[PDB]
Amino acid sequence: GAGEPTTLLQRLRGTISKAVQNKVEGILQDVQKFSDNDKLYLYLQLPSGPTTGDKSSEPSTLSNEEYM
Amino acid sequence: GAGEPTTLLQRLRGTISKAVQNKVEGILQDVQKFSDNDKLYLYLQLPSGPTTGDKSSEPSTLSNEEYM
Amino acid sequence: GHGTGSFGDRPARPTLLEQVLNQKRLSLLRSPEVVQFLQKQQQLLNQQVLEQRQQQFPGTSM
Repeated sequence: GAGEPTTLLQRLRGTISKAVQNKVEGILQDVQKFSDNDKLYLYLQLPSGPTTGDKSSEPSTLSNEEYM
Repeated sequence: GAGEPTTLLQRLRGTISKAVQNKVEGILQDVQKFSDNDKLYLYLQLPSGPTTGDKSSEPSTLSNEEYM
Repeated sequence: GHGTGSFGDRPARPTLLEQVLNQKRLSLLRSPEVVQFLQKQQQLLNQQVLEQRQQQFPGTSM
């Protein structure tokens, strides 16, 4: 399965690997291959409870006093 | 390399693509293979070798502002 | 555990590396749907912010 000189963190620390950069580019073209908004709604359409705590309706006023 | 498959947007609009999901997990594990923090800085905060700004790129209106 | 508050980079300038990296960060576990939309959304708001560049050549005080 090929060789692997030096540590991984170091082997890469010196400089990004071509293979890595390649994969990255692929993903970019993947998502870009199709619209974002269009797919956004299309995906959500699937059954997975889109509610999610009513869009996270957590409390949060402020709470801060300093006078008397 | 033969056959006549459908489009990506189409096959996707009807259902998520196995390649898309699988691919995502592929790269995800690739980076996870090593420290996520140590690399996060070495990457996002790369030292930038001898590039001199892409040989004095000197940007202007490539991508920063336009409308909306 | 969380990285200290170090001011350096900024939410802008979309790139391949910054993509895979920033993606994983938001990924948390391994959600392709989220990392996908989020990645795109981030890139959008990224370009929006950060206005044009200027000269800015002050010279006062010590």
